Amino acid sequence: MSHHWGYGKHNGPEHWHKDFPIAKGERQSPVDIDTHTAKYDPSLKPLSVSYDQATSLRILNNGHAFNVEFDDSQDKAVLKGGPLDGTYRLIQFHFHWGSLDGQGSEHTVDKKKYAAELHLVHWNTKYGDFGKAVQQPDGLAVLGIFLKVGSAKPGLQKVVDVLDSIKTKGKSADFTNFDPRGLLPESLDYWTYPGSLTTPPLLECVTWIVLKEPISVSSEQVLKFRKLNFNGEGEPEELMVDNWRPAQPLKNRQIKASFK
Ligand SMILES: [Zn+2]
Repeated sequence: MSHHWGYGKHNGPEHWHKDFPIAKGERQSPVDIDTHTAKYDPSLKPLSVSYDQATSLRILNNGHAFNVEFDDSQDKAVLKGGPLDGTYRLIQFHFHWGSLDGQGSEHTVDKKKYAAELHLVHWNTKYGDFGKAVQQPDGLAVLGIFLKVGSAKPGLQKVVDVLDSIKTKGKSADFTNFDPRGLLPESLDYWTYPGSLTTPPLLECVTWIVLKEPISVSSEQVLKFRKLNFNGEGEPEELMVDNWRPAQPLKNRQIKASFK
């Protein structure tokens, strides 16, 4: 039901729903947006992004995606807007990329749909424990930045350069002195909705902040993301693409967008 295609089991995993008792509730997908099904929220205090002090450490490929870890022993990469439930520091981020240039980003706004997206994960520091944040509806906060193909993104070059060295899962690479400022789009608009299974356990600990301004990346850049593998080294070649699940009906998604 409601699953003609699912990332995992071809027509949607049944065992998943029966393995997680919490399936008693309603949530599968992180978000699903419609211009009509989205409610604007007042010009409350914007999201203060302070990651000029962000210190990247390492980049790692773990089968389903490739993550770059930042240090948060101090308030290096900080994100907090007005009324919220904590300060969410940046710990890592990864990119989404669909096999076809007209899919992959997810978070489809009525008719939207992009080939790629940048997903930055922030963790609520006031509980001093990432797993504790996972056990909280507001425990995490993530930034979703759509990627559109066209003009090249000079700031993206850094990660594109190292993609070939993180091709297969299991291997790691040093990735220090990275600045996320080079990833900034033009307009800073966003949607804000708590997301589901965007985490190991089937729960809604994530707060999705999806930017309405997609960044411009070039074909040469996006093509190199398609060079990554799900497999490890010395394993049957598979291309790290899509890695996303179809969006869900009003059966537990209603969108809000807090901006002037
Ligand atoms: Zn993601």
